Amino acid sequence: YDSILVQATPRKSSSVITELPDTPI
Amino acid sequence: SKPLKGFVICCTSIDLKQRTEISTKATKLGAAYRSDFTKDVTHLIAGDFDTPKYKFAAKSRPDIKIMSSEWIPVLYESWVQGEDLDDGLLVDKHLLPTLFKCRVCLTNIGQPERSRIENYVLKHGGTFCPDLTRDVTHLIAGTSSGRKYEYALKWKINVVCVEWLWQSIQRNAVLEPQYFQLD
Ligand SMILES: [Ca+2]
Ligand SMILES: [Ca+2]
Repeated sequence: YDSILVQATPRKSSSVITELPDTPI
Repeated sequence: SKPLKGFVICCTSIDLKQRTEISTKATKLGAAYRSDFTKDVTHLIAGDFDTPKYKFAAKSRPDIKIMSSEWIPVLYESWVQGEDLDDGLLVDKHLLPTLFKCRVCLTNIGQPERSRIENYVLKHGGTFCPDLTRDVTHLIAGTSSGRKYEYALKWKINVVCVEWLWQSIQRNAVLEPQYFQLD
């Protein structure tokens, strides 16, 4: 039975970048 | 021939790469795979308890087994090495720990109750937290007062009575906090 109880977790949108990380040491 | 015939496997909070690995190896073992949580799911492989899929299984489908992420890879490796698989299919050895990823703090509970609670949290795969920090997932509060309680409210941390712990243990799943709210 293929009735959907809970939908698959959506792939997250690209999301606009708001922060660029400190350059790793 | 097909060890997992009749199985219907679904994942929640598993990274796409490991999901594809589980999907391909479970199908090779004879299981069916579902991306949606469908009525015919039998086993839910979970990497977190704080998801709609996990919450639905915990709320309404005790027949579904909640599995750790390494179950299918371990089972697949044993089969592909030609080892003989028993009837249990290693399911019981790779049940997700009941309190996986839980970080449990307490307040307004005496001794010896504090020591017993810590014992059961650790025995069921959780972390015990003497101090309240922002990454605590559950504050068990004997009454609704005191600094731990007030800051749990400020920090939006679940505050539950101790029955949350006993009934999660008995249910073999993390239960949602509103079922165990104080007052
Ligand atoms: Ca896991
Ligand atoms: Ca109880």
